[PDB]
Amino acid sequence: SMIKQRTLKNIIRATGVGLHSGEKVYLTLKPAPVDTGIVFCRTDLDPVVEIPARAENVGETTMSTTLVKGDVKVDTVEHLLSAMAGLGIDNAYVELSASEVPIMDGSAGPFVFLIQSAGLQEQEAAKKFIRIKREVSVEEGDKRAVFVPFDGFKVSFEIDFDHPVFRGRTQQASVDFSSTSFVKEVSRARTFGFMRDIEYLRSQNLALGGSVENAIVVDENRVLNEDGLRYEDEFVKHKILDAIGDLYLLGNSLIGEFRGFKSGHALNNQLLRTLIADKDAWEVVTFEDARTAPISYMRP
Ligand SMILES: COc1ccc(-c2ccn(CC[C@](C)(C(=O)NO)S(C)(=O)=O)c(=O)c2)c(F)c1
Ligand SMILES: COc1ccc(-c2ccn(CC[C@](C)(C(=O)NO)S(C)(=O)=O)c(=O)c2)c(F)c1
Ligand SMILES: [Cl-]
Ligand SMILES: [Zn+2]
Ligand SMILES: [Zn+2]
Repeated sequence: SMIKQRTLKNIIRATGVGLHSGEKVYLTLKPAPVDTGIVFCRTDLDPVVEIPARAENVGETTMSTTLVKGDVKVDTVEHLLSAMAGLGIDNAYVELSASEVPIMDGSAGPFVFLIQSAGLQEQEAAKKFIRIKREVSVEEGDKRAVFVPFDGFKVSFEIDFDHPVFRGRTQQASVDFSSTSFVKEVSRARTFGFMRDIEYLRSQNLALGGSVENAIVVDENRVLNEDGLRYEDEFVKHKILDAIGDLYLLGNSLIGEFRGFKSGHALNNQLLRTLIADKDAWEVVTFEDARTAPISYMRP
């Protein structure tokens, strides 16, 4: 059959804390109708404030991707959006009782598990993809983010940390999702930060909730997490996870390839804004036969 839009089959609930705010937050994922997209809702406010997870609503990009509307914000959407992109969720309401998505274990793993436990539901409408037709590149300083045409979905990333835990390590990775599993090889990669910075970050109301329980905490010459890493290249794989979530602010899955060099949330969003504006570089496509498409999804 055609590749169909997907929503949630059952309501999902999670409790956690914001990485940056440290605030306890209740998260509720609900089914939504066709062509809704992913919409965040601050249900602690009355009336609620609803913010579509779209590039035009990105307001701040310091230490996370932040959605803004009116006077209010939804912080740190990127790991949840990465899970939703990886599983092919088109339509959902994401209710939050506070300004920041819970960090969980620092990865997209817990979201992926909660969603796959509830199950997905295909809907009677064709799933829309954005296909890259022309290269689109943005740079600032030594940072670069590029979309190139590609029959599939592929993400590559390079980091370059002048730090003894990173020098001599795997700081480049490329993941082609026709041959590598998002769930198994990307979703569990945790966020990371540096112990040196924590007093400074907290002085700025950043990382107020961060610890070895929800992040890889890197000290001057060692990783502090006594239980170790999930992947030898967990740092760069997390940057790929971040990129997938930031890219999903396009509002549809991509057919194409992303390459990032020291990119971060700010430049990811500048790439999306440039792509959207460069309309002859992309097109919206659907697939009447899942068998012939360049991307495939597991059963809902
Ligand atoms: C932002 O635009 C995106 C476009 C596509 C994907 C995407 C689509 C499908 N799949 C599943 C592949 C596969 C069944 C799998 O991973 N099973 O576990 S596979 C290796 O068997 O082909 C992915 O992973 C990732 C995405 F994340 C983002
Ligand atoms: C106990 O000392 C700590 C020091 C730092 C952190 C920490 C963790 C994550 N982050 C966000 C990373 C980043 C933007 C991201 O994952 N965004 O989605 S990243 C990898 O792209 O730099 C931070 O800023 C800071 C911590 F928890 C504890
Ligand atoms: Cl052009
Ligand atoms: Zn991250
Ligand atoms: Zn153009």
